[PDB]
Amino acid sequence: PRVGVTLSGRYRLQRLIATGGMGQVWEAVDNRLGRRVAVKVLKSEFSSDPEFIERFRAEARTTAMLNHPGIASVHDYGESRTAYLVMELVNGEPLNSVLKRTGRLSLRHALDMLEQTGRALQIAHAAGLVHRDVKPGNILITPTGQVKITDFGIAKVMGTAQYIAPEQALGSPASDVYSLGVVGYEAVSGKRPFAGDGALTVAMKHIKEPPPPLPPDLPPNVRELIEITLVKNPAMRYRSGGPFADAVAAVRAGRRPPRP
Amino acid sequence: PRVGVTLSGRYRLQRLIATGGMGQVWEAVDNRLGRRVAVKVLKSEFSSDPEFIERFRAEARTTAMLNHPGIASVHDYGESTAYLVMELVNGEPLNSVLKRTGRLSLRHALDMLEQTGRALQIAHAAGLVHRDVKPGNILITPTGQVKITDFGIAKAGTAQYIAPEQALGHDASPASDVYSLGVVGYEAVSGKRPFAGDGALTVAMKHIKEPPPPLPPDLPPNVRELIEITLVKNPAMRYRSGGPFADAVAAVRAGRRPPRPS
Ligand SMILES: CC(C)CC(CC(C)C)O[C@@H]1O[C@H](CO)[C@@H](O[C@H]2O[C@@H](CO)[C@@H](O)[C@H](O)[C@@H]2O)[C@H](O)[C@H]1O
Ligand SMILES: NS(=O)(=O)c1ccc(-c2ncc(Cl)c(Nc3cc(C4CC4)[nH]n3)n2)s1
Ligand SMILES: NS(=O)(=O)c1ccc(-c2ncc(Cl)c(Nc3cc(C4CC4)[nH]n3)n2)s1
Repeated sequence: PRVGVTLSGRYRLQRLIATGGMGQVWEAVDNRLGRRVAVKVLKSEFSSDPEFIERFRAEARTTAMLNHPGIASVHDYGESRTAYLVMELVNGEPLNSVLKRTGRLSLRHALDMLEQTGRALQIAHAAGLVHRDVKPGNILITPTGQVKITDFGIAKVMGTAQYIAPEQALGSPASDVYSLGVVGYEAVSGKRPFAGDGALTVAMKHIKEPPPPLPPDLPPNVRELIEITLVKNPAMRYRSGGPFADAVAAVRAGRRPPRP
Repeated sequence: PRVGVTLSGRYRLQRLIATGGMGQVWEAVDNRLGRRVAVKVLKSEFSSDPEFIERFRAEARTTAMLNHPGIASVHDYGESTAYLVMELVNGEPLNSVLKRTGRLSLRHALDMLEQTGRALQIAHAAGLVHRDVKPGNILITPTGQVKITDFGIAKAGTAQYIAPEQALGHDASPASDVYSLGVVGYEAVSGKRPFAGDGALTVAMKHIKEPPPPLPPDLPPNVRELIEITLVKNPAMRYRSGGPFADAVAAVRAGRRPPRPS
């Protein structure tokens, strides 16, 4: 769609915020409530296909099950036909753009935003859900330092391949924990663990190859925590975002990260 | 607005949670998103009156304007009778909590006071005054989270918690909400409201002229001071907003004296 488009005679679009996996994120107005909201609309070509509509209907129902200030909230879902998902409008920048300008984040910043993400993901984990795509691009950062987990689009290309779980790369809530570890690694050092020219290389590295060592400037408790999340076996790592967030909180207090 | 009823063919009303002044609070189901929501429906008596319809539309718009975990979120607004789709909170009004407990422990009372201050500061920063802060409007979850509700009489029942200036027909200000919260604070720590009597006029006149009765000597002085400052009759000599109030509570929690309002 374009700027002047009023979805179902209520949601008048304004600015195009981003262009995600299958849908476009839009800055919009609710004519009934008179408030600014974010609207996710399916791309012109995907709006015609029923496999892309039933994948988008799933994102709506999944996100609406979650209630946490660390999860971009869902208000509505409609079809005008253009399938749209009405959400909480967040004044933030993705961790994608943050780490591009800053390289890495300070020990205080990284561990605050890691626990924030774990406490956010545990809400999704306790409901029996798995995000399946935890990456800086799906983590929004407001100027007040608040994390907002977005895009549950594939909840059960090189983008997902850079932080993919080894079991997923082969064919669970431990996977979101794993991915967040890879996210943590990049945020604490300023360079991803597995890196290559292609997507299939980075994904194959995640299975057979062991993660490269972290810089020695990093404390032992932070180093250990990244290594417990980055194990090939999904049993040898934290079964959910919560036990992980609990282990992040220990490293924040000066303590060691526990064994799951 | 009867039980079974499915609003706009989407929101099935299940259980009447509460009955306010303008409308009813219902535990409902969003058949579209497949989630359990709370629906505020206009009382059938007022459902067709234009004065109440505008008052309900304003409440819908005011609440939707606020985004904070300590305030119950707005999802949708419709007219099937007007209805307001909101976040479903598994909580209990401070009203009923205090009826069972009598008085909250200093640790709990100060935690609920801080949370309410922080939540109201969002509305105050937006330039809105709640105008009806009372224990019945403060939801408490089993995890101990405060959820602020009912912006029905908010400006850009009341009697027991009304601010002196608010009783004197003065313009609304965030300091008025600060006073009302101090009345909730006085009640939470002592198990008794400061001003009493049959008839609202007496209670309202007590908020204007009568000084609040002394708090139990069993209480810490840092706590007693915080309540005493918030209950000043002059809003200029009181905490400006929910934020400054919450900061003074944070100082008391840390075992310090509350800072003097700016
Ligand atoms: C303070 C208000 C909201 C009123 C109070 C109700 C009254 C009737 C007793 O609610 C209690 O609040 C405390 C403090 O948050 C909770 O403990 C947890 O507090 C946490 C806060 O840090 C954690 O330490 C831990 O989960 C505690 O158990 C209780 O589970 C909850 O029942
Ligand atoms: N979802 S995505 O495609 O990963 C994605 C990529 C980039 C996104 C982005 N960037 C900047 C801002 Cl200011 C923003 N605001 C939002 C977004 C949302 C929710 C509806 C998705 N609420 N507020 N969003 S969102
Ligand atoms: N708003 S009121 O009339 O003061 C009022 C009095 C009592 C209320 C109450 N009691 C128990 C529960 Cl479990 C509950 N849950 C809610 C309610 C909402 C909607 C209204 C914001 N979300 N979750 N609400 S609400």
